[PDB]
Amino acid sequence: QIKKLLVANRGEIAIRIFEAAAELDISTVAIYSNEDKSSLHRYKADESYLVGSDLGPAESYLNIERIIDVAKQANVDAIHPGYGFLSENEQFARRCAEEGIKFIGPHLEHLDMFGDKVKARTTAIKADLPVIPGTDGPIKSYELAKEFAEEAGFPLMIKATSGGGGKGMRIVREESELEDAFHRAKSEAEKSFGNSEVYIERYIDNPKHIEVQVIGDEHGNIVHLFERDCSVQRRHQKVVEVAPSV
Amino acid sequence: PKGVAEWVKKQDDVLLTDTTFRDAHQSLLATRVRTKDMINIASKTADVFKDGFSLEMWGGATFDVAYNFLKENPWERLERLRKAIPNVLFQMLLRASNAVGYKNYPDNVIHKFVQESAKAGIDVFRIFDSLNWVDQMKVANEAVQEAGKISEGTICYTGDILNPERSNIYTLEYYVKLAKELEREGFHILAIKDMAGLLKPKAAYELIGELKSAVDLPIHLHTHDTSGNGLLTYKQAIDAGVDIIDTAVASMSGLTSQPSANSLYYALNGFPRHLRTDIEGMESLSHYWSTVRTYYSDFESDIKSPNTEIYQHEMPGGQYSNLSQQAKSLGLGERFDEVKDMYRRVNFLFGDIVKVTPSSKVVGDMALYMVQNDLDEQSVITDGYKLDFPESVVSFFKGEIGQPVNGFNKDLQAVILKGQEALTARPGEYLEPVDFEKVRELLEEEQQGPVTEQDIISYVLYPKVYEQYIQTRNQYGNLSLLDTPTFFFGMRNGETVEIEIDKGKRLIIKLETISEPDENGNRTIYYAMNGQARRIYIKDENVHTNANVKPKADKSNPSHIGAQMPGSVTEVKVSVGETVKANQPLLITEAMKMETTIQAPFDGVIKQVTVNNGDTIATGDLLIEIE
Amino acid sequence: ELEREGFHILAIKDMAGLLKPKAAYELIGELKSAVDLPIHLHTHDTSGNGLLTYKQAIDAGVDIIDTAVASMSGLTSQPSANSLYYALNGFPRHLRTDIEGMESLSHYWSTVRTYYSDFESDIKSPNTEIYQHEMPGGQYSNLSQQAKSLGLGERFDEVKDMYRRVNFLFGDIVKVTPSSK
Amino acid sequence: NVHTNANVKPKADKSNPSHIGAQMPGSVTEVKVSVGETVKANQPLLITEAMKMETTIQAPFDGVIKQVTVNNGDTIATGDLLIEIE
Ligand SMILES: Nc1ncnc2c1ncn2[C@@H]1O[C@H](COP(=O)(O)OP(=O)(O)OP(=O)(O)O)[C@@H](O)[C@H]1O
Ligand SMILES: O=CCCCC[C@@H]1SC[C@@H]2NC(=O)N[C@@H]21
Ligand SMILES: [Cl-]
Ligand SMILES: [Mn+2]
Ligand SMILES: [Mn+2]
Repeated sequence: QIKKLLVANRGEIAIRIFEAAAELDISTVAIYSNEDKSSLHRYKADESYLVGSDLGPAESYLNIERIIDVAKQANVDAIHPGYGFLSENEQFARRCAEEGIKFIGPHLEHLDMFGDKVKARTTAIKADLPVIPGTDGPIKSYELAKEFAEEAGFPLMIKATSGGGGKGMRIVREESELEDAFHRAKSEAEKSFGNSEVYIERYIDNPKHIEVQVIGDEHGNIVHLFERDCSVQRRHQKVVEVAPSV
Repeated sequence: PKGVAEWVKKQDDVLLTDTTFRDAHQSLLATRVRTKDMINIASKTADVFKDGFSLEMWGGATFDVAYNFLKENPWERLERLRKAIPNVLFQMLLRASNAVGYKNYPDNVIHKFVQESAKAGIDVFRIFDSLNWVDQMKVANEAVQEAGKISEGTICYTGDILNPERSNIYTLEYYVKLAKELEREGFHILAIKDMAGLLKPKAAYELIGELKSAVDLPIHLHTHDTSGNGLLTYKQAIDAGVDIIDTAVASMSGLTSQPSANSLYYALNGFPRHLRTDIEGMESLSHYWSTVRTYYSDFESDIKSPNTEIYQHEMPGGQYSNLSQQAKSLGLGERFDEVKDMYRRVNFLFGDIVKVTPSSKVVGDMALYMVQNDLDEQSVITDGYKLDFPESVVSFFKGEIGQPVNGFNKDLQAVILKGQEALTARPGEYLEPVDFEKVRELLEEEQQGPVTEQDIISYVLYPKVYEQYIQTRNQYGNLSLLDTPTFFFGMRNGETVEIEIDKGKRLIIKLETISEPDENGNRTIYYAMNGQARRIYIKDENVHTNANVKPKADKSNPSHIGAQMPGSVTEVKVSVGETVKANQPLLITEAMKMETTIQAPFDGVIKQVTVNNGDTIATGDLLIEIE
Repeated sequence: ELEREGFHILAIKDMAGLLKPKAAYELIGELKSAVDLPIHLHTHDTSGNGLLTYKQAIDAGVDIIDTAVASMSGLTSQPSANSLYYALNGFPRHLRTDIEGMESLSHYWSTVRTYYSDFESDIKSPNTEIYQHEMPGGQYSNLSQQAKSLGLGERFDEVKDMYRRVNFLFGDIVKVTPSSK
Repeated sequence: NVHTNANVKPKADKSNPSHIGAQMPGSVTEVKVSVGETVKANQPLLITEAMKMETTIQAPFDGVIKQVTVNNGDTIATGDLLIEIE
């Protein structure tokens, strides 16, 4: 029942989706912006479409309205969001169902549930999973801050209240430089993400980052496809990954 | 159809038919305007002419010129424009004898044509006989009636009703007789086709006045502005009650085109009746057409002034200068006044006939012919037995364009025909019906397979041209999607062109560089075509093949003969793939006014020859290979 | 006033070709009562309605009109005398002149005009936007070289619009040389 | 034979009936007659090529070719004398 597919994305992943799509005899639609005008991925689908010349630089793979209207113009059954743009965006997927188009991903409730790093942690606690201490929720002021700081432990890390890019975090080791941390990494979590809601948890020393792959269908069956070791990081940012872990 | 017409009669406003997609560029730009340029403003045009009567966007020369010169399917032009402009009537001009073609046809060709043209979008057929012969107009009319569309019954205008000394025949009473008669044939609308712009302002007023009195049908006036009096004419037509007039946008108007709709708009301020259109959007339409028109500069008409000598000689449309061009080809350029005069005289020699394609070519041909052979009205008859009249005129006197209002001079006919029988009946009645099945059979065998009805009559109508359109389509695919500048010029080094195939399907093409020609006159083009490097090979036609670059002889290879010095090929002597002995002459060069005959080292089969007579050569150039 | 000043002839000079046919009728009509001067009328066929303006003025009793020979007529020139001669057939008043001689002159000027092709304007079409902006004879195209000659020739839309506005800004003036400069 | 199309034809006398001049620029494809041959009105004299279009130049009347100005593949401007006939 999927006949047209649009990818709300660029580059390798876009192309990758286009490959699977063709392999399933599904027609493909690409979107592109002004300077992507040369990007390979745009030439590798069956139809391609400029996404608002009105739009600007990078803020144009992000324009929900202008992109759904493009989908509507080509009768698209389904949108693949790839990763890293609207892929984690609540509303985008809502406007998709609201307009007869099948968002290619989790259920609306799921994006909301993990759409935020507190909720994620709360949802986890209820699923009865081990989790990092830290705080019951977000933290404004700095009075809020010093409290938990002189209470449990001292290696601690204040961090962004969402988003999968490790740019807005910062680690507190010792008494005082706590000052900066809160702010330095509050409104540098600003420029990175939407806002700068930030909390603090334990900072676990010398950890390995292991992630598990899951897939499920629309009929209650779910498998995992094992781990990846993503511990080789520069920022808090993945540089080399291995599957499965060693 | 009946109801539309009734509707028109009610309208206080003057309605208009836009001729920009057809008549305007047929007159001004040799009918060269491409689908591409029409399509791009179709959505604007739909808005502008929302209350227009119709758009004339088909017929006349467009069928044959689209398929032939522009290499594009006139059927696509109609179907695309039809989808884009779903709200105004589409009108075409249909000559009664042969619809849109170049010949005579059995009646089933007329029927099949109108049948398919109705189907694909055409709502109004302006039917006209080139001799105002009603009888020839009955086949087309029926076909339009059975198709459910609107049949527009046309009278062509000649002479001058203001002037009783002009004709005893082309009178107010003739035109009234013809209109009343067209009405009984049950046409929905009376059209007056003033193909030569002969309808002087008062004439129009008197003429439309009478017809409105005479017939209950709505009247559609069509004129060209070639005397410079077009707007005046329409103005008077309007005081007399005319229902519809044919106009063009300012920038595609004037001279031998339709009168300007933008002008007509303002000309009428302060008068009883009002043109029904958006000027705001016609100024806009005008600007677009003004720029696009520049794409077509190579086909601009010669004409640049009003010409009132029209009222003596009556050469319709462009003819008063094609014929001048034509007269120059025969040494008569200094004597064009004598041709303009012979044009008129030949008209009376022929009974005084209506002159449009194809009758006007007849009269033109005779005139050229008579001045060329120092001939007059008497000697044409006296020496006629030993004269070779133009094929067009023998065709005319044979009955093959139809019956002229006044009949044939029996003696003149005798002399032109030299025995040959004339038709006693309209030409189409003589012809066997076309077996359309046999035609499908053939086209499907020639092509892929799947062939349509539009393929079928297109072929019947235009066998050669159709065939050729098809070879072109096989070679280059759909030319009609190129933008006009690219279509006419190609691309310059460094350009990126953006061809639209379909909603979200384009080709981005960049031309990078072109190589010098290889030994065969082939240049290598380097493109990029969306995202990928691409190389194409094209044959150059030099003017002089001294430009061509020859590969270098492999020196450590006994098969390659090299150029031992500069010079010229004075004579090629052996050809590719051919036997020669040791010490055979196979190429004579010239060094510095010195012969030397490059000869074969061993017994050989000549593998290659990279040279023609009078090619440049430089030291170390591969001239020949031998096995 | 001009009659009072002792001018022998009253001329209406329509430099921008803005005298619409009906206007021409009513303006020459009234003037013919108002004063005893004969009326000499001058127009430019830039809108494409010059002949019509002439015919209406003639109905209204105009005395003299400025015309040009066919091949040197039309668009921003005067209307064609050759055209008017016939245009008037059947109407009350006839143009006093020799068509046959005029056809002859047209032909002469036709070839001669060829010597001057480096000098023709781009103007090749009537233009009825003159009624919004009011630029007299030349200007419209002149004032286009100049606007590209300073990199504004991509929004001559706005120049045209500013031209009109400047006009009212200056309290709405007559526009010929040199007021149109 | 260093220039071949860089010879200069004279200009046809426009007021001489026996002078045939070029009507536009282009190319001689094929000379079809010699100085001396007799011809009939309308005979092929010359095939030229303009911008990828072939025009055939014809005898204006019957007569005698007196000079032929061009060779296959020469180029010509409007006004160049191509042929004299009597
Ligand atoms: N509480 C913590 N203690 C120590 N290191 C941490 C902590 N939280 C995050 N990090 C570091 O940041 C990395 C990823 O941070 P986080 O889980 O917030 O991912 P993200 O920034 O949302 O993006 P992603 O997890 O997809 O890489 C971890 O691999 C780890 O190196
Ligand atoms: O001839 C050289 C270039 C090839 C151009 C072909 C185009 S296709 C449309 C037009 N009609 C023709 O027969 N040829 C040109
Ligand atoms: Cl009038
Ligand atoms: Mn016509
Ligand atoms: Mn003036």
